[PDB]
Amino acid sequence: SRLIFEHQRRLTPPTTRKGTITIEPPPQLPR
Amino acid sequence: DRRSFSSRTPVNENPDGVQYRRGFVTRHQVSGWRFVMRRIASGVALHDTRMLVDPLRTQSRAVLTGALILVTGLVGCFIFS
Repeated sequence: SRLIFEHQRRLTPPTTRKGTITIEPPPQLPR
Repeated sequence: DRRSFSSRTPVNENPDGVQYRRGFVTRHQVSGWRFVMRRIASGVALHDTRMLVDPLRTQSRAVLTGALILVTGLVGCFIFS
C-alpha cells in the first residue's frame, strides 16, 4: 500500500551566529 | 577630555573587503618609508642602527639649507633690480 519512511536525522541548517555586535560611539566635536 | 576615536579596522567576514584593488599611499606610509630609508642609510654607513642621532640627515639638511639660502639670496637680489 504505502511505503515506509524512516525518521532520519535532518540535514544541518546553515548556522545563525547570534552574536551581539557592538559599535563604538562616535567622537564629540571639540570646539 | 573630548573622547576621541582612534583608527580602527575590524575583520570583514564579508565578500567586499577583499575587493579594494587600489594602491594609494598615505602620509604614514611615506613617513615610514622615510624612516626605514634613514635607518638603512644609517645602517650601512654609521654601522649602528639605534637612530639616536642620524648624521646623514644632518649633512643632507645642511646642503639643503645651502641651496635654500641660494634661492632666498636670488629672490632678494632680484627684487633689488
